[PDB]
Amino acid sequence: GSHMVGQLSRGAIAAIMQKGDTNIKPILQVINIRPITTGNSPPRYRLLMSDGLNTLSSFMLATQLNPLVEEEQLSSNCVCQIHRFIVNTLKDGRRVVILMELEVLKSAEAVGVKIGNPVPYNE
Ligand SMILES: Cc1cccc(NC(=O)c2sc(=S)n3c2[nH]c(=O)c2sccc23)c1C
Ligand SMILES: Cc1cccc(NC(=O)c2sc(=S)n3c2[nH]c(=O)c2sccc23)c1C
Repeated sequence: GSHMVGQLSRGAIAAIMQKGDTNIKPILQVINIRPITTGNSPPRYRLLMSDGLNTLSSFMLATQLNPLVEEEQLSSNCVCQIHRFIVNTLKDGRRVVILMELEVLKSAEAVGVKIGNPVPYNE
């Protein structure tokens, strides 16, 4: 209940990005989900996620998790626990976090709002 930001793994985004910590199972909130253009391939979803302290816009859902989005279990405001993820670095140096396994801990309807006031993580 109270102190809502205590529901989220504050500091997890920086740990994933600064340290590359991959054994953690962080609890994050979905801020927004959007499709990205893929031409002739199954849809891909990019997620803006929050750990309570920071937001990060470069999470990518593994396509095997697409049905969570299409059947609306995974939507803006929901709180989820990431169980398996990998970090990948692009040619230009940017990094993306691919979500492989996750569990929705609380529905968008049960949470209802963006938790706290996280700020964009830079790099
Ligand atoms: C839309 C879009 C736009 C630009 C690039 C890419 N793709 C990737 O950067 C890479 S690199 C790499 S190893 N994989 C992917 N993508 C994959 O899906 C799978 S599955 C098993 C491996 C990989 C995409 C998907
Ligand atoms: C849009 C977009 C843009 C840029 C990059 C990428 N993809 C990746 O960097 C990588 S690297 C890697 S190992 N995988 C992915 N993506 C995957 O989906 C899956 S599933 C099993 C492995 C992987 C994408 C998807």
